[PDB]
Amino acid sequence: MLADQAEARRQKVREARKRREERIATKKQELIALHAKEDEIAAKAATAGH
Amino acid sequence: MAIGSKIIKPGGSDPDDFEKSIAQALVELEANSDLKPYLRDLHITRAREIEFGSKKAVIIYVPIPQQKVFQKIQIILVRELEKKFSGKHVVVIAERKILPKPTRKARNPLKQKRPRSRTLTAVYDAILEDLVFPAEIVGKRIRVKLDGSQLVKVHLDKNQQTTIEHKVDTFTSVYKKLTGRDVTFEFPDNYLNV
Amino acid sequence: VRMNVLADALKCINNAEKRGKRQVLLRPCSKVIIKFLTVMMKHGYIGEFEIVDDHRSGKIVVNLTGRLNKCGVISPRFDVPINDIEKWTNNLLPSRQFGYVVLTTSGGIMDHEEARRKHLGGKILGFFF
Amino acid sequence: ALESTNARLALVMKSGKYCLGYKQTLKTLRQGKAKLVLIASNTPALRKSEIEYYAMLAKTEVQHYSGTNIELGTACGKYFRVCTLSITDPGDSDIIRSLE
Amino acid sequence: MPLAKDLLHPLPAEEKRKHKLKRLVQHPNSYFMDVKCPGCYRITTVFSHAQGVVVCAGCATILCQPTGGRAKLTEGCSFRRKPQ
Amino acid sequence: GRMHAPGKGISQSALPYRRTVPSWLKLNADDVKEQIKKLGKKGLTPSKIGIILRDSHGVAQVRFVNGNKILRIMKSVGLKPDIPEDLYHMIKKAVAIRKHLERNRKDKDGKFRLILVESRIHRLARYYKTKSVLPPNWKYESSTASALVA
Amino acid sequence: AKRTKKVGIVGKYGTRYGASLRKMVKKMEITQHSKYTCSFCGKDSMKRAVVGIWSCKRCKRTVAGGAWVYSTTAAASVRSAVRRLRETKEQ
Amino acid sequence: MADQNERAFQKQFGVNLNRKVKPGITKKKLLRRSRDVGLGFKTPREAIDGTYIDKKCPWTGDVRIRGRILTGVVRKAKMQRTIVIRRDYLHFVRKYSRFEKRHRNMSVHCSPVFRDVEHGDIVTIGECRPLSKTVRFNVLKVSKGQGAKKSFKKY
RNA sequence: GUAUGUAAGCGUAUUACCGGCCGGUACUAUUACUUU
Repeated sequence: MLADQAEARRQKVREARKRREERIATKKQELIALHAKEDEIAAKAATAGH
Repeated sequence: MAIGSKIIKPGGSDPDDFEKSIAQALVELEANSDLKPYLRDLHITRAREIEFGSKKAVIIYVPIPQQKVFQKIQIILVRELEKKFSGKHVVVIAERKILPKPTRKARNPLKQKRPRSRTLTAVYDAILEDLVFPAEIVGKRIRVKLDGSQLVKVHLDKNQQTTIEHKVDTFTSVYKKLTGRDVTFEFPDNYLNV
Repeated sequence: VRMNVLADALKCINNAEKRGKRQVLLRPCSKVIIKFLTVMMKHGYIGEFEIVDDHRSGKIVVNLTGRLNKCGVISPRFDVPINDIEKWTNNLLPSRQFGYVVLTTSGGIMDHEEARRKHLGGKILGFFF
Repeated sequence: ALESTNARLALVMKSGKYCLGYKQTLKTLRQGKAKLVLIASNTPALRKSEIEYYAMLAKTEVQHYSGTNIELGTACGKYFRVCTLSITDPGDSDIIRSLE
Repeated sequence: MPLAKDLLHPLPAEEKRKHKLKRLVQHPNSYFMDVKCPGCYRITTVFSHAQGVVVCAGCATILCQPTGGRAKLTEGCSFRRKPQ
Repeated sequence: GRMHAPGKGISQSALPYRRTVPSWLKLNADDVKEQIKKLGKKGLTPSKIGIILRDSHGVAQVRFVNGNKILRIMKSVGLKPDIPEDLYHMIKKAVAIRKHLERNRKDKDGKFRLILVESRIHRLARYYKTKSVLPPNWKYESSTASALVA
Repeated sequence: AKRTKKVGIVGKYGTRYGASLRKMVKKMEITQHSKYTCSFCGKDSMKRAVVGIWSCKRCKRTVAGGAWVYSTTAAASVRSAVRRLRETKEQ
Repeated sequence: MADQNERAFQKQFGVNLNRKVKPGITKKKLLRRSRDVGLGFKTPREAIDGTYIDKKCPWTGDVRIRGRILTGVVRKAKMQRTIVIRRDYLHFVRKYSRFEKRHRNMSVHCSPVFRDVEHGDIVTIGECRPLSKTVRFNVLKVSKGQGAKKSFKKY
C-alpha cells in the first residue's frame, strides 16, 4: 500500500513533467514557426529566383 | 513580432534607459535571421554600468537556464555589442543571490536550508567563469599582503585570450565593485605543456 | 593519511627555513591553513602566500622572509577557558613581549593578543615565534 | 587452458534465451530452435551420443564441456545440476559459432 | 641560491623535464588526436594512450592496439595532434 | 596506503583544467546521451561506456559534455544495476577465487588473499549502506555471492 | 547446538578406546558416508555401500574406490602415471 | 495496541461521561481535555484523540513531568511504554587536561502518544514524578523519531 | 596626506507589525566548545 500510493504521486508528477515539457515543446515549435513565417514567405520565393 | 520593451527586459526591472537601449540592440541582431532563433529565448533581468577610470563596462544579468544557451553564441553576441555600444566593454554574469551559514542571533539560513550549491562561493567561481568566456583561468594564485590585504592573481590561458586581454583591466573594476577582492592578471605567456 | 593537514604544511615551512629556502610547496591546504597563514602575514613573519586552484584540494606556495625561528601546531586543540591563555603563552613562547599563540576562537582564527582584546577564548591551533 | 565458457554462458543468460535439460533440449533440437547444444562430459553414455546424433541430423554444433554438472549449472547461475543446454537465441554473442 | 624561488612564475625548461603530476597545477600530458584510415572519410578522435581497441564507424579494421604507456597506432594511419 | 600491501605507488587521473571545453566538439549533449543509453542496453558497465565513448567519438569527459556522469545518466533512464559496478566486480573476483580454492585446497597464499577480497567488500559495502544505495543490513555472504555474479 | 566441539561423530565410542585412536576415527568416518561427485553423473549422489564400493544413487553407476575414500591418494598418481606412459608409446 | 484490556477497567480519575441530565450535545463523543506542553513544547495531537488510559502519561494522567530538561539519544525502544536513552558528553577533567567521554544510561517513560520511537532517536525528556525505579523521566517531545528522508514517503 | 581597526550602506534569512532608531511581539539547523 505505501509503495502503490508513492507510485500514485510520482507517476502523476512524471505525467506533470511531460505536460510542462509538451507545452514548452509545442510553444518552441509554434513560436519559432509563426515568427519565422511572418519574416520569410515573400523573401524565400525571391531567394530561389536569384 | 515587435520585441522591444516590456518583453525581453522583465523579469527584473520594468525601466531603465541602459536596459532598454541594449534591448533595442538585441532586436537589431535578430533581424539577420540566422541569429534569430538562438538568441530570442535569452532574457536580460537587469543591466548595471560601472567605470574603470575612463570607460564604462556594461554588465549583463542572466536568469541561468538561459546562461548555457548564452555561452555558446557569446563571443559573436559580445563582439557585435562592442561595435554598436562602443566605448563599452560588454561582460556577462548570471544573477546569483548570496545565502548564509548562520548569520546572527541564534538564527537561520531558511528558505531550503541549503545543499552544497545554494551558498556563496559557487557563485564567486561562476563570476570569474562567465566574465572570461573562451580562455579559462588555468591557475589562480592568491596573494596575501603584509599589510593585511588580500589580492588574487588570476592566470589566463592563452587561447582566444585575444578578446579578453584588453578587458583585463576593466575586469578588475567589474570584480571590485560587485564581488570585491582586488584581482591582477598573469598569463603564462606561451603554451608550455608539462 | 593526513589527519591534521595543518601541521604537515607548517612543518614544511620550518624545514624550508632550516635550509634558508624562501619557498615551499604545501599540501593539501585547508581553510584552517589559509586562516593560519593570513594571521602570519599581519605580523610580517612570512611573505606572500598563494593558493593554486587544483580541482583536487589546493596547494600553496609560500614566500619566506626568514624572520621565523619556528612554527608549531597544537593538536589536540585544548579548550582554553581564558585563564589558561596565560599559562600556554608562558610555556612555549620565548618572551612575554613577543610571539603569538594562535587559537580557533568563536569569532575567527585569531592570535591570543587579538583574542584578549575581543575577550573570546577558544581551542588552540598553534604557536608562531 | 580454459577459462572459456564461464564468461560466455553468463552473457547468454542475461541477453538471450535458454532451455536446459534433456526433455527441453531434445524438443529444441527437434524443432530447430537449438542453435547450439552443449553436452556435459558426465552425461550417461547413451545421452551423450543421442544428443550428438539429434544434432548431426540437425547439423547443429555440439560443444563438449570441460567440467561437471555443478560446473554447468553454476555457469548458468542456477543452483541445479544441468546435464544438457540448448542456447536458443543469444543476443550479444560471438558464441553462436564456437567450439570449445 | 638556497633562497632560490621563483616557483610562482616557474621557469619554462624545468617544468617540461619533471612530470605530469609534479606541476604547480598538475595538468595532463594526455592530449587528443583524430585518426584517418584512408579507405574511410571518417575521423574518430582516439587517444595515444588509447583506452579503446577502437573500431572505426562500421569497419572493424583495427586503428590502434594498446601498449601500457602510449598505445601503438598501427601501420598506415595519419593523425593530427590537436583537439580537431 | 595500499591497505593490503606496503605499496606507496599512486597513479591517478590528471583532469584537464577547462571545465566546459572542447570547442571543436560538434556533438550535442543529446547525441552523447543517446549513445550512453544504447551501449548501456548492450550491457556495458558505466566504466566500459566511459572509456569506449571517449575513443570512438570524441567524448573527452562525459561529465563535461552532458552535466551528468555516466552512472547518473543511466540511473535517470533506469538502466542502473541493482548493486553498484565496483562491488559487482569485487564480488565477482571473491566468488571466482573461492571456487578456485575448493578445487585447489592448500593454496595458503590464495586463502589469505581470499580474506582480503571479502574484507574489502564488507568495508566498501558499509559505506554504501550509509548512502542508503544499499538497503541497511545488507550483508555479503559467500552462498549468495556465487549466484550474484552470474 | 554444536553439541560437542571436539568429538563430533566419535561420541558413539564415548570414554572407550582412548582419545588418540578416536581422533583418527573422526577423519575416516567423515570421508565415508559422504556424498562424492560422481564423474559419470556430475551429481554429488555417491555414497559408500560397502568397503571398496561406492554406488551413485542416480544413474546407478557403481564405482570401485578406496575403502574410506572414493579416491585414495595412491590412485590419483597411479592413473596419471599409466596415462602419461600411454602417450609416449603410441606416438 | 490493546483495547485498554487489562484485568481492571482502565478509567481516569474524575471523568465519567454523563449521558443523562445536563445540557445535550456537540459531537467529538469524548470529554477528553488535552494539554499545552508549554515551555513552548507543542502537543502531539494523538493526546487529544487518545483512547489509551496511561495514568503515568502527562497527557492522559494526573502527573507533573517536574524539573530537568535534557536531550538524549534512544538506545533501546524495547519496552512497552518506556525507552532507554544513552547520553554521551565530554566531562573535562582538569588533571588529565583532556576529557573522558562518559555515558549515563537512563530509562525514560515513553507515553504511547509517542509512536515511531526507535533507536537512534534524539528525544527531549523531562524529569518526571519518579515513575518506576529506573524510570525517572518521561518524554516531553520526540524531537527526532526520524527519518529526514522518511518524512515524505519514498517511491 | 594617510590607517580603517571602530560606525553606517549595497548583493535568495534583520523580514514583518504595534506605540512614540529605540523596545517589545512574531522569529528561526542540532551539538561539542567557547563568551557573558
